[PDB]
Amino acid sequence: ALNNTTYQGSMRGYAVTKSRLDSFIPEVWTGEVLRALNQNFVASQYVKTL
Amino acid sequence: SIAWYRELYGTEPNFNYPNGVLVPNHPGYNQTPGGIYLPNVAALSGAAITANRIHYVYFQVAQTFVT
Repeated sequence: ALNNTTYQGSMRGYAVTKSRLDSFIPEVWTGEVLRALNQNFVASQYVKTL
Repeated sequence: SIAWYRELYGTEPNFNYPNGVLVPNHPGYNQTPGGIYLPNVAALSGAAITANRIHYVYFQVAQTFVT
């Protein structure tokens, strides 16, 4: 159980976390596009075409 | 003089930078069954409470307490 508070720590101040790099982490447009699902058109093949 | 501490305990006392940081707010709880520990109250005399109302009173459990 590492819960003893009588010893001295070695971390003071602030750390450069991902939350402090808000201006340096961008949004990415990978170029992929989400198409809609296509249907099946088959009726035209079962009709007398002229 | 802190010389008595080593005689009584066998180890040197531990002074931390904020004096009183490790001091608990309660001396300790006697866990012998059948005992009652009261909260911080000013006068233990009778008074009539208002019905259909919850009365909330602070209780500081400064150390682990089995109740």
